Order: sequence, then structure tokens, then C-alpha cells
Amino acid sequence: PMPTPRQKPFQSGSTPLHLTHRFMVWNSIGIIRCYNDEQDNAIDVEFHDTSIHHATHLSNTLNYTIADLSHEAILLACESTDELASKLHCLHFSSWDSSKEWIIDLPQNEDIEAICLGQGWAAAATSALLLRLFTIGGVQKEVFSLAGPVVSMAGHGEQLFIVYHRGTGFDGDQCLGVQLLELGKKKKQILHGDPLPLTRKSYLAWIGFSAEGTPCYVDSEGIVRMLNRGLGNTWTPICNTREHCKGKSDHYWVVGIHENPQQLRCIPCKGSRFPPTLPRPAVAILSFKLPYCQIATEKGQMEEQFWRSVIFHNHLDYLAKNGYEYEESTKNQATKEQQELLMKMLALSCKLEREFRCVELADLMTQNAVNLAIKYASRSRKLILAQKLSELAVEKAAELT
Amino acid sequence: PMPTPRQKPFQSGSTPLHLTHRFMVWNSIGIIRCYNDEQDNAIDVEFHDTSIHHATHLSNTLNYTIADLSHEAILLACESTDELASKLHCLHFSSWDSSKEWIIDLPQNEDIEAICLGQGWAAAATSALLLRLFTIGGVQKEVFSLAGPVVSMAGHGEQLFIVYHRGTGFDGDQCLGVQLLELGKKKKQILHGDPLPLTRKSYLAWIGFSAEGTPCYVDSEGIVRMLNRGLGNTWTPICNTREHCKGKSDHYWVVGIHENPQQLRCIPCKGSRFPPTLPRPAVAILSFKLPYCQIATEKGQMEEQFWRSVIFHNHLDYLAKNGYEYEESTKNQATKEQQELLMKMLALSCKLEREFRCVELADLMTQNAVNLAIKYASRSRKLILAQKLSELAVEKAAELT
Amino acid sequence: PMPTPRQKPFQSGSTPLHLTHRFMVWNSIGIIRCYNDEQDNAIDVEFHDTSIHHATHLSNTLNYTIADLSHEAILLACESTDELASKLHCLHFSSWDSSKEWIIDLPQNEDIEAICLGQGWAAAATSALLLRLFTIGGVQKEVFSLAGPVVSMAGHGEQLFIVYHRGTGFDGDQCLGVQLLELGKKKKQILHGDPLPLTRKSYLAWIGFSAEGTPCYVDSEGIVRMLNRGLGNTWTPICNTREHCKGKSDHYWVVGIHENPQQLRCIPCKGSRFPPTLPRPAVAILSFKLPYCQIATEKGQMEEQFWRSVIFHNHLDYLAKNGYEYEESTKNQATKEQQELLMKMLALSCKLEREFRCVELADLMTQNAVNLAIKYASRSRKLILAQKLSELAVEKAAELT
Repeated sequence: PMPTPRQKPFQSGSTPLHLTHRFMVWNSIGIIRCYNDEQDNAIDVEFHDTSIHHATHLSNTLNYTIADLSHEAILLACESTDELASKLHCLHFSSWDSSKEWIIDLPQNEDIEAICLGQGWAAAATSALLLRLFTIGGVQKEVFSLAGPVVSMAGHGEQLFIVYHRGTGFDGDQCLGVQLLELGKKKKQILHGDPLPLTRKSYLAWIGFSAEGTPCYVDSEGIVRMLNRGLGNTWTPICNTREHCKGKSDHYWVVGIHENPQQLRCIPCKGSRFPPTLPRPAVAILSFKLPYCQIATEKGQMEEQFWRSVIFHNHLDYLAKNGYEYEESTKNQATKEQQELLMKMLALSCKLEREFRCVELADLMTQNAVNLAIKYASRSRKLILAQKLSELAVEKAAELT
Repeated sequence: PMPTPRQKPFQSGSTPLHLTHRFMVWNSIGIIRCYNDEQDNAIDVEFHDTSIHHATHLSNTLNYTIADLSHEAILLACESTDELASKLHCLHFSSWDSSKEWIIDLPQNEDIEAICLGQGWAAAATSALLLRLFTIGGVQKEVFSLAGPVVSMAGHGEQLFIVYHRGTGFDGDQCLGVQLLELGKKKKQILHGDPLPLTRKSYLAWIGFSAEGTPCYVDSEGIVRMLNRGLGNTWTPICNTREHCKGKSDHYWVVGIHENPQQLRCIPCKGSRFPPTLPRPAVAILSFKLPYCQIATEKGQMEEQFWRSVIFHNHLDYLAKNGYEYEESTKNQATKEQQELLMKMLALSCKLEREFRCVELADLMTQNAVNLAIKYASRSRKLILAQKLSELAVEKAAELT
Repeated sequence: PMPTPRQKPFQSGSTPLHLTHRFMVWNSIGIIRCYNDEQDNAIDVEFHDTSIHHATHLSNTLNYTIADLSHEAILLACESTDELASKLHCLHFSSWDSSKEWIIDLPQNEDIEAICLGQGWAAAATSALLLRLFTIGGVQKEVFSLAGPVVSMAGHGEQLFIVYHRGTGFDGDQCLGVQLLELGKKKKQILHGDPLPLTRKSYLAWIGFSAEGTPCYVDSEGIVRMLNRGLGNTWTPICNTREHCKGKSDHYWVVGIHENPQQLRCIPCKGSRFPPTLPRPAVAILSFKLPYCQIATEKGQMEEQFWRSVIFHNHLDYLAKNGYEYEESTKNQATKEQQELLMKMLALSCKLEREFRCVELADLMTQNAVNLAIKYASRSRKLILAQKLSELAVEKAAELT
């Protein structure tokens, strides 16, 4: 076995630096393209919703190579030269005051290797293995040391999502860890350098949050995983873009993940793994599908639908806990689609005379759904099944009290 | 230094696959032997308690190579071929319904590498670095990605005990991590890929739970460790089978661990590390002994007895917290044997005029035991010791209030 | 890339063993020097405060090579020979009883590789990857297995601070993890083998606790980091001794860290990284400075002062939570210096017409400080700023209720 070259830091939604016309970032808010050249060096920011901000043009002169874009600011970063220091620059436009942009130099011999924007704050991972926090208005906040060289960073609300190198992988594998922090009034380290699961012989392609606030990331083998707060903060695979690829040379380039409605916003690519900058590629929508067994049979189909519903509605409870604004109609509807799938699966299981499986499915139901399944059973009629469902209902009522 | 070959997945209680007549699994519930051959391919399940189920014979045809056995089901698993997929098969016999067995195919190019049974559920770790959960009745449940290739899995109640590869060890050492999950109504990740302690230049030989529900595992150097819930979920060594070995070629092959009464059920082996399938080996009982210093002196003897009692009665509090059924007489008796050992150790320490050590031991006592030690001291008589014990008793009463 | 030689265990505050007259330990309590020689082998203990204990001289005969010193005991440890076992020896002098010292042998072929003293207890990390706990009076307590070979251990109160090897680093880097435990009535594992951040191509030079009880450690590249309990138990850099070094050959040798008053007690070194034993080196005091950007400007200066105050007063809340004795005047004064820095930074930000930044700073203020900033704004007068501060004050009052 022999040591795997350790992946270099990158910005999710960016195309390589050697390009003449590259994407600095493409996310759910807009696009930031750079145009480096011997003649001019331009940067331009477009917004998907042209009402959030006007198209912004900047005369690139500091050779900013990293950028992130939020609904409230533009973050740019450049490494150091023999003349100048590595600089972090911010155009927080949503500000109500006259002074609009700030810029700060890192100490000598420290180079910005990754950046990201959250809600009201920005973060920079540097060559000194330091994480430096800022308000969008330019106030330096806490600083702490990283457990290893950064690979990529994402931000959402008060959450900071860091991926780095735990150590050295072997035979094509990376060895990445994740540090997950919450930067509110009550600071928390949700994930203390947990090992980051990847497909073997693959590297990290994309990281970020869904619009609703759930951490997600994408393999180089097309496998899309999402944090599963309802399962002990494990990582559940929710897509595999390779099944939407026709040849080995085909890839999908992720730009966005949305939970409600569910949609994987990516850009189809044919030659390489990233789209050429022009003509402007069309954003394709890929459906999420969890890698369940026997997906063609009705049972497996419905099981996949059920668990997809569950994991894609954990975020509602996350918004509720942290006092964010959520719409309880969506919780209700999530419940009812899940109970409908459970009822259909119990009917299906019942027509196959697998009544123990029916009781198992009823364990996942609400009391009302169970009360209804008791009658359904009492009509096939699996009378013993009806009794077992009745005892289960008694047990549920004993748990509520 | 040079990279250690990374141990292959295995099933605790199994003998190698190349054998003609092998043990697929030997645990506290029964034995599953396989007999692969060019003539016939048989599988047979025996039960230690012949009242739990009748001896079961299956006409092996799918070349199942992995198996686990619980008090309610038989789990079998086979990898994929060029013709067929990797299959998970279950004979849940304790079911009250007619339909008894189910079987499901994994997706194409995914191979089952480990399996285990819990209470009402089964789990499969696969070649895609996926953990797939099932009800014993065949309902697919949650799926999540593993941080590394699996080594072995065990299940008990709602607990899932996963051991895998954090990374690459060097100079004979493995680099294994443990993920410990609880799969009840409230999902929990107890251990987030904690590093799994091992003896140097040793690999993982056996993992599982004690009958009472505590995670345990065994080195290849004979060292038996158990989770210590009373010590921050660290891992405490509770045995060393090598001290019951007379020559380097002698080994003990673990099949069971019991906490009350304490017994390490293993099978003595002379030629190799595993028993030949026939004649049927006799299960030997080894005593647990924690690796304490100066075990021959009365002080060290009693210290070992004390801490053994403590760690082997943490499981009672675990059953109590999770609403399982425990017998409070056992808690009471555990308390009284511990207080007796403490009292004997305080008397011993007192006859050596080490009175500070006496007070230290009294810090571990109940109020009644301390109140009695005050008099004992008042009779040697270390009068100052009596006062220090009195002030300690006052402090204890201040802590209770 | 190629495997880094894995650093050997060491005792913080010690000079190499090959020296004729070496420091066994130098901490905030005193100094323990050893003098190994073919003629005599002496050990002597001095106390900074000559009232804690008298100078102690011991006729070294067991060739003790490890030592630690606390305000209540002297801990010594020697490896095993072909004749004798590895021994742990303790002179607990603060005891009120006649019997003063104890000594215990480790099992055969187990060698003490690290030791440390806490409050009322001592710990030994051994060649069997075991951690063995003792009372200072000689009672063996819990034992548990280490996830890797120890590098160094420190103790303070009920806290146990372990640093070890997670795995193998590459290209000059170590791969160290930290296990942080609390050994009170309620045992806790605060840190489950978290990755220990280090400067690249550097090893671990010093570990310990501040006098007030906060874990700290020092790079071989002079960077001093401290646990940040107010930031999710991350690690914040609080010093860089290299900036107090004039040439590459200059180093500082840490002996103590104090939080209130803030002072980094170290010894300046010119030839090597450690001081010669005589003449007795003078303890220098280095100021802590967090690595903030643009430290020369008034804004950066004040930001550094603010965050230094915050992190150096987390320990007060730690003492409060665990029922230790703290002085609430220090909490009050910490608050007022922080509010003064915030007020000065808001005035500075206001004179630059960056009013959004002013509101951001006010988010960190107390209600009274905000109420005062409302008037200040109302006088520049940024009237809109005054209103935004007023709405912020309303929001704060809504949070308190």
C-alpha cells in the first residue's frame, strides 16, 4: 500500500484556477466569475434573484483567487506575495451605512487557504492551521487552531462546517475529518473531528449546506451524503449522480441542495467534471434517491420514499429547536405522507401473510394509524394480527402517559 | 516503520472459511456450523437450551459465508457472483405468523462484508462502506455511511457495536475505531469513531456484548477489555487469557462473556487459535481478573476484587436508565460486598499505621460504613484518624443535603 | 511523503536524561533535580515557597528517571531491569500520619513511561498501553487502556490531560490525540481522543494546566495554545515565544502558565532548547498575545485585548460550575474591562462612519453599555445608528424575559 496524495483546499462551486474565464463560486444566491488575463483582470457577481442585489463588477487587481457569496456580502481572498500579505476582503452590501467594504491583512507568512460566509460572519482557514472569525462588518472575533490542513469550508446561519485531513490515506483513499461548530450565543462543537465517510479511492468534490440548513457533501464518485440529525449525526447517502451518467466521462457538478421541495441543483458535464464558463450552462434538477435494496419492487420503492421523507424533514425539528422560523403545516404534511406510506406497506405486507412485518410497520405509526390498522387487520381477517396491533396500541398509550 | 496489513472482516465465534467443517458462529444462544463440500453443502443450527428452538438444518445452496444467531432469528449472508447479487437471508422463527423467512438482494456490485443481530433488528456492513438496517421481519430501515472498512459487528438490544479502520497502522499495529450507536426511539451515537485500544502488534480477535449488555472485545494477545460506563466510556481490561496458557502455541477462543455470575466462556485450544469442529469441544470457564499491581499481597488482592465488583455492576445502572428489567437485590449485594472489601482494606491499612490511606478508603464508603469506621479507629486507637473520619462523615451528610 | 519518527514520552519541565545534572521537573510548585553519576546518585527537591515544605534530599538508588511535584506529594518512577520491576514511588508529605512514603511494583514486563499528579491522586501510563490510577496514599484505583502510546501527561484537581499518538504523521508532522478526563464523583471523558492541533513539522514541547486549571500546551515552534471552554473546547493560540527570540538558536523553556494575573513563566535559552542546570536560571515572564491581524492598529490592538480577556476569564465559570472557590470581583472586573474595550471600539468604529460595525460591537455589550451607546450615537449624531441600537436593546430585553 502507498500514501495517497492529500487533496488540496478548494471552494465548492469553483472551476480550476488555470482557466482564463473561471467560476469562483456558483451557489443558490448567485455566481461569481473571475477573468484573469495579461490585459485585464475582472470579477463579476450575478444574482439568480435580481432583486437581492444589482450585478456587481470589480476591477480585480489583488489577484483574489478565493471567493464566496451570500445573500448579504461578497467575500474575496488572496494569498501573499513577496510584496504584500494575504488579504481578506469583504463587500457587505446589505449594510444600511455608507461604508461598504473592508479589507484586512493576515500576519506575515500566513496565507488564506479557505474562506466561507455564514449569517453575519465570515471565516478564513489559513496556512498556519488557524481558523479566524470575522463579523461581516470587519470585527475580528475568536481564533482557534485546526487539527489539520483544511480541504473546504461552508457556512450557514450560525453553523460552521469544516473538512480537513485527519492523516494520510493509503491506496487512493483520503483521510478526512469533519469539525462541526455552532457559533451562536452558546458556542458548541457538534462534531469533534469525526471521520468523514467517503467512497473508496475518491476525494471530496463539494461541501455546503442545503437551503434549509443541513450539512451535505459530494464524493468524486458521484455519491451525495447528508447529515442525519435523527440518526445520531451520522451521514446518510441521499444521491448517486453516476446513475444519471451515461458514460464514464459524464459527470454532474453540484451547485445547490434543497430539502423542501427536494431538488439536487447541479450542472450536467460531458467532457470533464466541471462546466466551461460559457455559454452559460443550464442548471439541471436531479431527484434524490436513497440507495435502498430492490428499489423496483413496490415494497422497496415505498421504503425508500418513507426514509427519504424522514431524513428530509429532520431540518424542521432543527429549525424548531434553535428558535428559527418553520411552518408547522410542513411538519403535518410530512407526518401524513409517512403514515400513508406506512399504511400502504402494511396492506402490502398483509396481502403476503407476513403479519409480524405488519406489526413491525405499525410500531412506526401514530396511534390513530395503528387504531385504523387494527380494523384493517380485523377485516382480511388476520384476527391474531388484529390482537397484536391492539396490544401495540395499548403499549403506545402507556408510553404517552 | 512500514504499513501494517489491515485485518479483514470477520464474525466473532467463527472458524476460517477454508475449513471443510467450520463454525459459522458460536455464541451464548447456540452454534451454527457450515459444511461446504463438492458433494453437499449443509448448515446446521444447534441451541444450548433445546427449549428455545429445535435443531435446524438448511440445504446450503447460495454458499452463505456469514451467519449470526440470536434467541429469535438466524441471519445468513453471501457475497455476489457474476450471476447473482450479495444476499441477506433471515429465518426469524420466533415469529407467530406463517411466513417465516425472508431474503433480499443488495444492489449490483455491493457485497455483504459483515452482519449482526440485535433485538428485533439486523444490520449489514457492505463493500460500499454502507450500514444497512432491517427489522427481523424484513423491513428496510435507516442506512448510513461507514467511516472506514468494517472489521466486525455485534448487536445487543438496541445497541450496535461497530469496529472499523480509522487508518493505517505501522510496525504491526492496527488502527481501529469504534462506532457505538443506540437504535431506540431516540437514536444516539454514543461513540463517534473513538480509537479502539489494542495491545501493540496485535489484531482484533473477538467482539460482542456480555449477556447483560456491555460491549466487550478480545485482543489477539489474549487481553479481554470491557466498556467502562462508570469511567466515561473508557475501556478497562478485565482478563488476560495468556496467563491461563502454558505454551506460546496455547490459546483460548472466546464464545461468551457473562457479568452475573462472572464467567468468561471460551474454548481451550492447543494447536491453533481456534478449535477443530469435531469432536465437539468443551466450553471452559475462565475467571476475570483485572491487571492490578501486587495481586499476591492482601491489599492488591482486595483492590482487584473491589474494582472488579464495581465495573461488573455498572450494567445494572445501564439497565435501570434505559427502563430494562433489573433486580435490585443484585445492586444491594454489590454494594455490601464492596463495603466489606473497603472495611477490610481500611482495617488492613490501619494495622500498618497508614491512617491517611484509611481516610481515603473511607471516602469511597457509604455513610453507615464510615460511621462504623469512626468507631473502629476510635478503638485501635488512632484518635486523630477517628476525628478525620468524623469530619469526612459530616462532609458526606453535607453533600446529601 | 514519508513517516515521521514518533516523538518519545517526556515529562514537561524536564531536561534530557543523558545530562549529568538534569532537571527532573520544574513547575509552579518547585524544582526536582537529579544528579546521576558513577559516584553518587542524588535527587533534590526545592520549593519556590519555602513554607510549603522543607528542601528534600533523597539518596537515589533505584535510578528513578521520571518525577512530578505537587503541593502535596513527590512522585518518582523507574523502569524495569532484569532484576527488578518498574516501580512507582510516592512521598506524600502533606499527610498528617506517620507513614509518609509508599512504593509499588508494576507487573512483570510493564514499564512506566509517563506519570503525573493531580489533587489527591496520581497516574501512570505504562508500556502495556495502560493508565493506572492511585490515591496519593497508595490505593490502586481504576485502570483503563490507552488508545495509543503516551507522549505526556498532566494533572490538576480532578482533571487528567493525556496526549498520545493517534497514528503516524508524514513529512515531519506528528499525529497526536488528546484524552481529557474528569475524575470526580461523576467520571467524565471530556475529550474522546480529539486530534491535537500542532504547528506543521513540529512536535509537542510542554503540556500542563494553568494555575487556575485550564489545559495548555506548547509547540516546538514556540506556539502556546490553551483550551477554550467558551468555544466548544477548541484550542486557541495564546502565545508565540518565537517573536521574543532574536535568532533561530534562541528558545524559551516553559515552566508555568498563569491566568490571573496573566503571565507565561518560562526560562530564556540561547544555546539549546533547555537551560543548563547551573547556574540557576532566572524565570522570565512573557506576556500572552493572541495572533490577531493588524495588531499595530488601534482596532486590532483592542480586539486582541478583548478576546484575550474573554478566554482568560473562562476559568472563572469553570470554577463556578464545579463548585470550586472563585472570587466574583474578578468576574465583575473582567466584565467591565471588556465593556470598556467594546465602548472604545464602538467609538472608534463610529468616527470611521462604519455604523453597522458599531451595531455588531453592541451585540456583544451588556444592556447598560448598549443603552449608553444609544446616546453616544445620538450625539455624533448617527441618528439611524441610534435607532438600530435602540432596536437591539429592545431585542436584548426580549431575550432576558
